[PDB]
Amino acid sequence: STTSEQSARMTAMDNASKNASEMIDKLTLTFNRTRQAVITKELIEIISGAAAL
Amino acid sequence: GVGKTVLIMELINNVAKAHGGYSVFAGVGERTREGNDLYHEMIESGVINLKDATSKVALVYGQMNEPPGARARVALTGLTVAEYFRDQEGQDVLLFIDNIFRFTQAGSEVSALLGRIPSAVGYQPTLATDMGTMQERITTTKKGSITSVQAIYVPADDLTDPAPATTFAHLDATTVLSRAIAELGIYPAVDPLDSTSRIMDPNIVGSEHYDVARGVQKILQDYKSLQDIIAILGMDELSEEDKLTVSRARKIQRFLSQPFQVAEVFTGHLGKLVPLKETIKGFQQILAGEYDHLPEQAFYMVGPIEEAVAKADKLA
Amino acid sequence: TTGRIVAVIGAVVDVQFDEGLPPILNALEVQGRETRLVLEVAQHLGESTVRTIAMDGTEGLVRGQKVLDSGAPIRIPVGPETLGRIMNVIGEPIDERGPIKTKQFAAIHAEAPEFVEMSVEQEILVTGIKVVDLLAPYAKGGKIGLFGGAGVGKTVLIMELINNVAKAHGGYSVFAGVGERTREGNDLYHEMIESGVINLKDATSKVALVYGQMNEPPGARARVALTGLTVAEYFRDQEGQDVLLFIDNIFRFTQAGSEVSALLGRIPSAVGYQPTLATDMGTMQERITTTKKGSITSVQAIYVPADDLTDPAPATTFAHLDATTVLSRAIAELGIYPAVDPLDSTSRIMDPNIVGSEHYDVARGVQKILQDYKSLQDIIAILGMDELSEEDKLTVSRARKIQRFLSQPFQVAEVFTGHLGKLVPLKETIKGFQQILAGEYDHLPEQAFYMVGPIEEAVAKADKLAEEH
Amino acid sequence: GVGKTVLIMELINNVAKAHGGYSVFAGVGERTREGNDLYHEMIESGVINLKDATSKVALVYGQMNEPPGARARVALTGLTVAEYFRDQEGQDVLLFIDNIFRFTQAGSEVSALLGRIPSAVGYQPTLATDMGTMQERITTTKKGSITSVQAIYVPADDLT
Amino acid sequence: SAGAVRDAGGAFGKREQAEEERYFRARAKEQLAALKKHHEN
Amino acid sequence: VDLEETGRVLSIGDGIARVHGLRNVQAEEMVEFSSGLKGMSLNLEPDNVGVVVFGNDKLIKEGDIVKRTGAIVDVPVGEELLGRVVDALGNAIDGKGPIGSKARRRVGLKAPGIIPRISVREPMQTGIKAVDSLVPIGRGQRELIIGDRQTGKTSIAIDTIINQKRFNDGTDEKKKLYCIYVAIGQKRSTVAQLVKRLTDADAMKYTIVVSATASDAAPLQYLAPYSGCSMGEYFRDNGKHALIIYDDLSKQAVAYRQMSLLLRRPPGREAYPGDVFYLHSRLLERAAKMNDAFGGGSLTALPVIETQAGDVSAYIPTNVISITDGQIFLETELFYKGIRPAINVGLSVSRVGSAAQTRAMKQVAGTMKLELAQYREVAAAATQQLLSRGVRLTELLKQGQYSPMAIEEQVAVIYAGVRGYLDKLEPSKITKFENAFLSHVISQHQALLGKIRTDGKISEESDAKLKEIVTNFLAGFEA
Amino acid sequence: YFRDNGKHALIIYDDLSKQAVAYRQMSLLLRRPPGREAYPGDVFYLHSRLLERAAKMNDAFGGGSLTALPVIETQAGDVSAYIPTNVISITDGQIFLETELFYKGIRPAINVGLSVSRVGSAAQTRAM
Amino acid sequence: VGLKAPGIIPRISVREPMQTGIKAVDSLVPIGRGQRELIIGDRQTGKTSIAIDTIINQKRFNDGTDEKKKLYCIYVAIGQKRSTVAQLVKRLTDADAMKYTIVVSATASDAAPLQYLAPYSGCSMGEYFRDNGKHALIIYDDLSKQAVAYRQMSLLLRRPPGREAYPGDVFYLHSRLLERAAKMNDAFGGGSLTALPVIETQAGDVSAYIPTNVISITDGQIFLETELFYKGIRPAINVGLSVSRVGSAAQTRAM
Ligand SMILES: Nc1ncnc2c1ncn2[C@@H]1O[C@H](COP(=O)(O)OP(=O)(O)OP(=O)(O)O)[C@@H](O)[C@H]1O
Ligand SMILES: Nc1ncnc2c1ncn2[C@@H]1O[C@H](COP(=O)(O)OP(=O)(O)OP(=O)(O)O)[C@@H](O)[C@H]1O
Ligand SMILES: Nc1ncnc2c1ncn2[C@@H]1O[C@H](COP(=O)(O)OP(=O)(O)O)[C@@H](O)[C@H]1O
Ligand SMILES: Nc1ncnc2c1ncn2[C@@H]1O[C@H](COP(=O)(O)OP(=O)(O)O)[C@@H](O)[C@H]1O
Ligand SMILES: [Mg+2]
Ligand SMILES: [Mg+2]
Ligand SMILES: [Mg+2]
Ligand SMILES: [Mg+2]
Repeated sequence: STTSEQSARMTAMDNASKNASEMIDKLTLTFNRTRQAVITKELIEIISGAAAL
Repeated sequence: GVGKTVLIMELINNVAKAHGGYSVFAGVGERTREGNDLYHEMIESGVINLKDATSKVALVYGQMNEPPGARARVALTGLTVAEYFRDQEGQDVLLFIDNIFRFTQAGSEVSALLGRIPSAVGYQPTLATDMGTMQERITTTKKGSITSVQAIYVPADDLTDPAPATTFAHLDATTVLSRAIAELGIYPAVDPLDSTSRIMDPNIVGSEHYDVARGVQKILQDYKSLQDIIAILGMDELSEEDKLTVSRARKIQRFLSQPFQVAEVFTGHLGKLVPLKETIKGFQQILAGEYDHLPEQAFYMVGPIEEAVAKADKLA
Repeated sequence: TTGRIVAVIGAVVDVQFDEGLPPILNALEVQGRETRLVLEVAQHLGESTVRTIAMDGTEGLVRGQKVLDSGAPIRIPVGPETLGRIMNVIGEPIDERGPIKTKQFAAIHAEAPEFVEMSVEQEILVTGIKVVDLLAPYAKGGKIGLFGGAGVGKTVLIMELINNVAKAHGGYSVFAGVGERTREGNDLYHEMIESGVINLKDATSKVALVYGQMNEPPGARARVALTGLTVAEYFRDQEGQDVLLFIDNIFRFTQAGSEVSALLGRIPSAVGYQPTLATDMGTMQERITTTKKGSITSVQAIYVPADDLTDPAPATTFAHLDATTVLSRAIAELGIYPAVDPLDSTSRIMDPNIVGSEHYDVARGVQKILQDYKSLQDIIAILGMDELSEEDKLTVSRARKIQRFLSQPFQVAEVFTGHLGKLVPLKETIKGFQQILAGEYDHLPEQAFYMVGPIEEAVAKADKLAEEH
Repeated sequence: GVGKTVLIMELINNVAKAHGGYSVFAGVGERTREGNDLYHEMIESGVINLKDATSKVALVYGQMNEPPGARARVALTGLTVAEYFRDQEGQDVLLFIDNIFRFTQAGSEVSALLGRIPSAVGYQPTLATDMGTMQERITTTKKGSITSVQAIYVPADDLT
Repeated sequence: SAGAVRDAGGAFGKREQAEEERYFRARAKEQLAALKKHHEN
Repeated sequence: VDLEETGRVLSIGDGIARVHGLRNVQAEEMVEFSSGLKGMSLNLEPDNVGVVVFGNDKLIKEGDIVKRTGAIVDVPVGEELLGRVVDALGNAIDGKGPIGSKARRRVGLKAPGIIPRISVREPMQTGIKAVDSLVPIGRGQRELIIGDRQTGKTSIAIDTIINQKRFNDGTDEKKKLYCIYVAIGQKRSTVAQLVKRLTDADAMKYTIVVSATASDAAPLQYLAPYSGCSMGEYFRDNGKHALIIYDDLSKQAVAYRQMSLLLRRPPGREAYPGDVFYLHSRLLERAAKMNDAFGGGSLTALPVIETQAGDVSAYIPTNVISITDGQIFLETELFYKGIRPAINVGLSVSRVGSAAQTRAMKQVAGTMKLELAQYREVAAAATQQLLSRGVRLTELLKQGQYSPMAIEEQVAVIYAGVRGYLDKLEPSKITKFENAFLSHVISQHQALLGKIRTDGKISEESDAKLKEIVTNFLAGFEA
Repeated sequence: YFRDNGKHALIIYDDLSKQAVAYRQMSLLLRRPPGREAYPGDVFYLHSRLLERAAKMNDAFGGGSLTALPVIETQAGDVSAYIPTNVISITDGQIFLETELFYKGIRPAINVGLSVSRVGSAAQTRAM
Repeated sequence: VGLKAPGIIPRISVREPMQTGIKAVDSLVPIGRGQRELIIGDRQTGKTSIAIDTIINQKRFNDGTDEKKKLYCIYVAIGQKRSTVAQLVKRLTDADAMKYTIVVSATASDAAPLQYLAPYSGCSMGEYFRDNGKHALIIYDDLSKQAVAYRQMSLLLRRPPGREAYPGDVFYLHSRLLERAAKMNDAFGGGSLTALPVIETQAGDVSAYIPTNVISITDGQIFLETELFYKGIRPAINVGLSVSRVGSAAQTRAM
């Protein structure tokens, strides 16, 4: 029972780390898109402010 | 490409045919071939008669091939046609706009050239007032009545964008179409934890309609909360109470899907028109736990609850 | 000399002169008004014209309206006559007690104390708060900052310091209301009369009051901080005595600048702020300091928009402070008050040579176990408490007690909590956490340490809970 | 820590040895310290020779100590040296650019100083054209060719 | 960095704080019984 | 043509009239065009005057004659406005003739200073179980109703207004509270259903409605909240008490932005003006509790904010949160679950522990406050008392629309849940339990409810009487 | 020319992404108000008027046609970006290609779930 | 203040070690004379404490007779408060370090142009030692506040702004400053100027605009974490991320 339980933990934790890595890859791309959007948006506020003067 | 044009064609197919008064379609900044598809389809059905003078629909078009000034004012043109029937004649009109975003989108293009200081996300500063004066005209007065089903585009799947965000205030009922729901296969891809209505109230629809409706939205919310735990750990680490919540939620998600009459050509399945009373009974049985023994795919793309059980009997 | 108003756009007003052109920061009296209206000169536009900022409402002003130059900047009453009296940005009283019969006057704008005038005396200031005195203790004369988001407990914390320190302090004090709720100013005014700090019947007051609340225009809120510290500058320089300078809120000074920066003609900086955010804060903050002559122990409340400490306004202020008290919302929602972050509050005097090795080791020991507690919480999320080892279970048990033992019911916040207020001594605080880290109260429950005074009451509360159970 | 400069020197040597084509190293906006390190390593290896005229590299440096106007036009200077050996001598030339990000950064800085309204992520409106007009000159022709080994710093480890 | 799970305030954070509160609600009841027996005996 | 008093239009577009002349005009002064429309001179420049048009600017051509009113922008105020739907300027728009007002007050007056104010003593009953018990509102206080679209933000305001009937029908004059609803950017169909809902509940006879809809121009939407506040100040100063609902300040900021950007004023954060904090601060500060020397009355403010996707950390929301005393968060998660009103008990707070709840509610609410807090930690072995009790109490916090309860009635329904007469009962049956229980106590036990109001607390006799009612009602309910 | 004179023609814009950045350059140099990803307000109108010209003419107008195959480059498979969604809302179907399928050797790498063509389905052989 | 850095020929690889007197630094992240090593991290992580201890450590060499191993220090305070610099100068006086230390101070009260120039002024003072066969150390504390001062100056002059409202040539600001710090060969004097720039990261964000620029300029960096500080690791130098490419060669064989 121990050897069966230990192998299942190994497999369950392997899937957990692999599924977590899959979500990190998605969030990494979503982060980079939002990172660029904030840089672009905040810059347009400054240019609009300068142009208004 | 989530399914607004398919949805609005279905609503015209369902409601506009079974209606005494007139109808008005307004093609604002959308595909021109869809106008050709719609025009000939309405001649085929009979709602637009060429020989007789008994046409039930009035068409107005300023499509995406037109310049901004045209697309910015064509929404008002088709609006004025519907207002005549409301004010002078006093008829129940069915207005249809696709797409109302193109009115606001056209405004931003001319706004730049009109010499104005740009607002957030490059939009015009007069976004609320230009939409306000236009939208406020579309309403049921004391004499006449107008029912408007407006298709609304969402830039980059962002509901917080100024154009769609401002539109929410001018609506009695909303229908948010999610991409994630569409990509799963659930059509129509209407988000159940986002779409809302003002007439949804126990005083109007009834306590049975209300309690069942919020029961569906409750279990879907509980299912959405456990997605993080299922993704990392799994279904095995959830308790028996949670397992039942997930199983029913997936079946409720699939039973929300429905085959459309307009989608008969695309999908191949026959369209279904589920009555009001039978809709409530279907979900109520699933919530109480009368179809836990059945599989999930039996609920996928069916009309009433009877056909869901019939589809499960086919499988063995 | 006289000037005519040529343009009026919001708070900004342009005034043209014919010959006698006034310098920058000069007060301009607008003629033909019911109430007094001072305009401060900001820029010289050219062609004998200057751009000013209004210290009060600009409605009613007409083009070609007469405006007289005062000659000097905005000068206000200073001395013992300001004590027990509320006054405006421009110096006028607003407590319905007639004019302020002051002897000396003082301009709100002045050069900051030079490098040679700076002091280096770092003496500890015992507030009576467990979290402050242990982890981030304040210095007598140094500058104290109270960072916090919306409703985390800055105003309750500063009034608790006014309650504990100002009463025990023999010298004078100054409170500067800056862009905050007038309701709070009304409550603060009557509370000090009850406790007997501000005296009406006779002249024995120990607190001066300056107020420019959020009902006031941009120009008013941008200058009350200077008006407030100018009163404290008199009690520092002229009178050789210690002074306390309470401010709430100093964010509204920097905010007020951005509200008119666009109209003055500046290109907007990052996060919508003015480009002069560092220098406008610098010239203001550097004046609030302990010179060789006097000593101002300042306590500034700092608003943090959306709990965002990376925001320019709070971020720039960190450099100006000797001791910091960063309030957290996550800690506040647990029930821990004051919601002071034990792993985000530092002080210059936190040194084994300054406050002793027993103070330093225990304080750092609390921060070590609380930091390790966060690392275990990540492991607990997946495993659970039961699966952990005895060494890790012991770390969490002691840490959670230390988290709750940091909490303390204030005397000012009796109506909010319900419990009676406390005030723990310095040696009682140090001994309390020392015994918990050593492991002398492992048998006692964690609930007994929540919201108590010294370590004695934690044992006394454990008896009440034992009887009930 | 990965033998970058050694690989660069070998590609110079092997192309010159086998194909008989000279090389060019355009130092675009990197550390002047690194320019000193490479210069002496090339002398140590033998690709540069101070005694006789048997050198295989023509160095063209414009490092981060120089203004954005200079840094933006350094790649073109080194490119023009490589264009001689292609167009006049009919060789298979090897053009190194270290690194291409600094060419892009300098173009962004020059565009900003002129007062042109910036594009996405603070880059210049003329991002594609500035890169296009330089990279299109690096090609095979009837007379010869220019192969280019360009170092790339990906900002924030973001390929998008 | 450390303590990132509870800072996010997601399903894992709420289940983590609920787990801690459960465990120490049990240990609180055990320790209060220990104080009962120590006080009496 | 006198250039001092009158002036000619240079340019007109997007509701911004640049006027030549008007040399004697004041800042924020009203002006009349030749067509009949009214305006407001905000930008005073050397060569021209930037005037904003109240209403449709399309009648105004170039070279039109702009007259002067010779007064700062003001609106009529009094008791004649009660039961009348009006626009931002204070004109009637319900077809019930002109207003018979004999007084006018300026829109942009300063808020009461430090001396006129006094600590908040009197209670402001909303008639909502979740609000009055957990997040009590006092008179002369600013309580934010923040939340997402379609989360019952307006529903709180209507139930509060309808709850004032029991006070206004009574003989006591100081217990009254006159309401002032202000619509900013809402469509007329929403406001038309709103006024009828008040008319059906006999609520209009003590309520004013300042309607500034989306069809109306941006200057009217900008002005409407200040006009309504001035109408509330009439009561505040002259003894009486008043309530005002800004619905909503988010759409005002959009209108104020549009107006400002078309006046060529530079954009700021998210294209908003630099002083959008000053916009809402000076409006809300006017809401206060006046002392007996000045009058004794007060003005209670209930501002509304719409958050995008539950983002309370956004620009305009964070500004209003810092201004107001307390806030009431309405989350969409609780809304879709069925918990209506969807008031998040953890995040929502009210900075006032005065006589707002009264002694009766303070006893029952105090114990409910702790048990729900204990529940919320466990919700996320022999310990199902805390878990069950919390779920039972959460069901009692539900409340149907247009059914505001008295303070004594709310104590009765909580008493059953707190003492543990719903523990063995099923969670789904609590809605039917409370419906039948509330109807039962109101129908027969009027003396019990009356004695709780008279004594102001749950007495030993009333506690024993309540025990006999709930225990017998429970046994009857179950089979 | 072919479309109007009763002849069928195909056109391939490779690619409209690189056209959009070119038109963005012109607009940013014109100092026009930028929006999403610094693109001007009429980047939709740019591609809309182009693609609409691709149509099927009836027998009355020659009986010709113009078929359009515009190309778009997505960054990291982000089909929800600004420019892709604009071109998706113009065209009568999409053919999405994945890096995952292409890397494995499954070529042509076509995402069957996302790729659709309902208009072209009607114009298909009965054998297929 | 405005001078171009040394070219390719005058320079040479870094050889002589620059002893900070800190175990974690001198062993794992060794610095050399002429190198540019960034001291980066959040507020209250001990950035300035690395610099101050480095200055105090030079007393051992400067009291000795060996001229080659001496090192003249320079501390450039930018946008700090005067009471902090007063405390700082006291500490150097107590340790008998001031006798070989210059203290350039552009505090918060000072105008923006002075904060902009202070590093370049301090650098030019250090260049004198470099061009006379002697060795100098310079600490820019901190370059983050210089960028804010330079931003204020450029914005008020109506120069076109770039990312995060900083001017177009914000990268060039720190590049031309840091490039001047170098190691001269024997033929050009033999001296050196060692730079220790300081950057304040917001919430541990190393990929922010100004930090990313200065990280890409310097020869290495010393990352300091708030997590490591409170755990007990003081100085809180993250060994994993902190590196020194140039100074590994400039290190005693004993170490
Ligand atoms: N307590 C409740 N019980 C049942 N239904 C409710 C309740 N509260 C609100 N609703 C329903 O929710 C709908 C939306 O409420 P409401 O309009 O007050 O929210 P809102 O935030 O003001 O929305 P918006 O401002 O977008 O109009 C109403 O039409 C109503 O039918
Ligand atoms: N090696 C160390 N051992 C013990 N304490 C230290 C050590 N280094 C620094 N500290 C302490 O950490 C605190 C912060 O140090 P320091 O001011 O150098 O950090 P900083 O990041 O420069 O701060 P700021 O950025 O706010 O100026 C000081 O109170 C100091 O006593
Ligand atoms: N009810 C539905 N059933 C099946 N597929 C659908 C349905 N509605 C939409 N779709 C799919 O979505 C695609 C685009 O639909 P459309 O209405 O044109 O979206 P949009 O209006 O966003 O452009 C169709 O080609 C179809 O495959
Ligand atoms: N020491 C404390 N004890 C209990 N509650 C507190 C304490 N400090 C603040 N609070 C809570 O926070 C609110 C007051 O916060 P406040 O001081 O106004 O914060 P801020 O000034 O940052 O807005 C009160 O409603 C109270 O419940
Ligand atoms: Mg469509
Ligand atoms: Mg406060
Ligand atoms: Mg509403
Ligand atoms: Mg420092």
